[PDB]
Amino acid sequence: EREKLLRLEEELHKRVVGQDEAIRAVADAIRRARAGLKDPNRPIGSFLFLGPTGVGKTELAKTLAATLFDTEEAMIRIDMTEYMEKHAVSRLIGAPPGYVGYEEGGQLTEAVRRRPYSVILFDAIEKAHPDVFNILLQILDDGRLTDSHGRTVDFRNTVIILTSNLGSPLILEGLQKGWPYERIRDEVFKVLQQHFRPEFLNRLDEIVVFRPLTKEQIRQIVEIQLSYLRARLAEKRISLELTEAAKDFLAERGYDPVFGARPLRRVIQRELETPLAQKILAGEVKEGDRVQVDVGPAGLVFAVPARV
Ligand SMILES: Nc1ncnc2c1ncn2[C@@H]1O[C@H](COP(=O)(O)OP(=O)(O)O)[C@@H](O)[C@H]1O
Repeated sequence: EREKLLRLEEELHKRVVGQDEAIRAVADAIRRARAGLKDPNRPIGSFLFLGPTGVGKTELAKTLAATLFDTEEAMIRIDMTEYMEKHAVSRLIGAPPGYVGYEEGGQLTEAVRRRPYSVILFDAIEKAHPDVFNILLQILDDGRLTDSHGRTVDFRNTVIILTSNLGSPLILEGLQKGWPYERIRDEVFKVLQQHFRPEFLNRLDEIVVFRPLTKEQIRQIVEIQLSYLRARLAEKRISLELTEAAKDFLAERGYDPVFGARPLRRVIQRELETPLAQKILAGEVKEGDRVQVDVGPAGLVFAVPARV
């Protein structure tokens, strides 16, 4: 186990590209919980994830779940977009009876109740009703939260990861030489205190900051994401060898500055998977080929080597 903990950044980067500054902070925070220098009555981790969207917030969250608890299923997501009113609370903990399916339970509690070794992701944390924070704050004090039926749900074995892009438009400046390692984590801290109570922020083990990806990185994701496709082709002994520009073509169409790498997968679907099929069906690509994918003025181009 100690081998996993000391090496924690390697095991994480296996799926998460760059963000070393982000990755180090969570791996140091986790090393602190284990080894025993924390309050035991607190979740294994609480982190504020700040940065743009599409740049890996969730990836890390899934990865952290996969590497820390043996699976990406070990991660409960709650979107704070759908919890913005008085009727918010009653979903998270399931606060009837009488009121609809309380006999079902509350989804935060119930999820944590059935799967206590998990990673809980709250997105858009700013959107939540100020009433929701009290609930989340007690979860960080005692590490324990009583549901509506008087079942106390035990969060002490979890990792809580909140996301927001409140600090983003003032992190796109840091990016430009000006501000280096810290100073962004710190100047952004001032904008958070303008939205969040300090009783909440000082429970958070860390506010981690997530820089945008650069065309050399997008490229690296571009590769990882073919994996399934590549695997699936392999069964037919087909290889899929790309070209530098071809990679760049993907990224270009696949990376919205405000929606990060979110689009790319479908992009790959539309620009690469689609035409590929025609050819495979049309017999342009036979079983057992080295496909040479590349760019053109009407999009990607596929060629095969003169057999032999
Ligand atoms: N650092 C990263 N490492 C690997 N893949 C990434 C990274 N950042 C983004 N991606 C890719 O982008 C897609 C969505 O990323 P995601 O974490 O959902 O972004 P966000 O949550 O910020 O919108 C994933 O399918 C993933 O493959």
